[PDB]
Amino acid sequence: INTITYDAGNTTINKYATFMESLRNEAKDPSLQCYGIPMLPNNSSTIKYLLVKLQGASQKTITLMLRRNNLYVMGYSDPFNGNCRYHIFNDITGTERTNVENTLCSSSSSRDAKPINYNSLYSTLEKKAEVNSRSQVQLGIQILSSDIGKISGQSSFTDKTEAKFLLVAIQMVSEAARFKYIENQVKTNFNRDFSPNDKILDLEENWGKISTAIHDATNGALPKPLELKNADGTKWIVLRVDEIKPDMGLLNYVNGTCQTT
Ligand SMILES: *[C@@H]1O[C@H](CO)[C@@H](O)[C@H](O)[C@H]1NC(C)=O
Repeated sequence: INTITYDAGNTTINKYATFMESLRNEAKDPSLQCYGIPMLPNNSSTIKYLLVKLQGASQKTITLMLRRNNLYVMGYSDPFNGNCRYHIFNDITGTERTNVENTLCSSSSSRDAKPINYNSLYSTLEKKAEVNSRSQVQLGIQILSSDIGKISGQSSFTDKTEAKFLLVAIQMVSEAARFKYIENQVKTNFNRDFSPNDKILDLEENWGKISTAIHDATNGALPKPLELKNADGTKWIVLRVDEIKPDMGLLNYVNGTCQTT
């Protein structure tokens, strides 16, 4: 397993761009692409996971563990009282839950559990964060850095604080890797807090559908119109791969053959 590192507390646009490229390159199957967009591996690859080590306020760190097959965050660890403190979502099942603990903490000599007492669905995180929608949760570099400090090394924090941290980190790491559009929103707003627009949220919700549509396209034509949203919330109807391609960073794994270029 490899670790991609990113210091959100002392950074620049160009450093975040490099981080995104590194994350995409570690996540993707080296051999799979459709229409020149790299695709994630199936769930039976030899290297199943990846670590993303984030640094933030007061140089405190959190490590995210991501599944390569779909880039979902499985849990995170923080240095706490000399221990690898591992936090896993409450629906991560049996032996994979064992694997997440062992993967997060392998080089560490001591560990302690602090479970995430909920699952990773956006609806769940929004409920825990006490917001109507993650549209209401500002994103940004400084926010990410500060949120890291509210969790890492802290003996106590509320589920709300955690869920807001997770909304920010999941979108700025996994969703940004999946979507160049979302990466570009971060970079455009690099020096400020921003409210994610309707296109960010819509892309996040439709990644699977988009990945299927692109994979199953013949000579660039999507089998059915894809109903998405523009940045200002208006309806965006996509008919061909080239219309959506510039927004894509990674495709979800989809079995079968596709036009690779
Ligand atoms: C960021 O890091 C650079 C290089 O180590 C350092 O010179 C600078 O003071 C840091 N920025 C701040 C204000 O933390």
